[PDB]
Amino acid sequence: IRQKKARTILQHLSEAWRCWKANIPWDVPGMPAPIKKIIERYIKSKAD
Amino acid sequence: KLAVSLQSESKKRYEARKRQMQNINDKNKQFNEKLSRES
Amino acid sequence: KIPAAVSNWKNPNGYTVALERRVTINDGFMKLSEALENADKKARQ
Repeated sequence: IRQKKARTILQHLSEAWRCWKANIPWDVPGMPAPIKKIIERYIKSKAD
Repeated sequence: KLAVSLQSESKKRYEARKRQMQNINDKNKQFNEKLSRES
Repeated sequence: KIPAAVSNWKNPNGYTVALERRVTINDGFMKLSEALENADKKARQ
């Protein structure tokens, strides 16, 4: 399922980046573990 | 009769969803309801 | 299921959101303080 889900997911990505810059721990309750891993992966590459 | 059945069933579905809809802003309360479904 | 994204930094549509979404000691410290307290007692006496 794509159309709305994409716009939701990338907001979580951007929020994770803000949390990284703030040094706030990004933790979303009920986030699926694999999607959590994907987002953290891309946040770490952007951070590097 | 097939055309009439499709029309009437479309009307019934449409009006039932309207009755469900009728039970700070419309979008903001829909977002808050979505967050209540999330929990 | 993906949760709805609620930012603490951004609010594009101006939604008023429920407030709750917008929101042990290591033993060495005890040992350190105790040792300094005993050293102070030694000084006094």
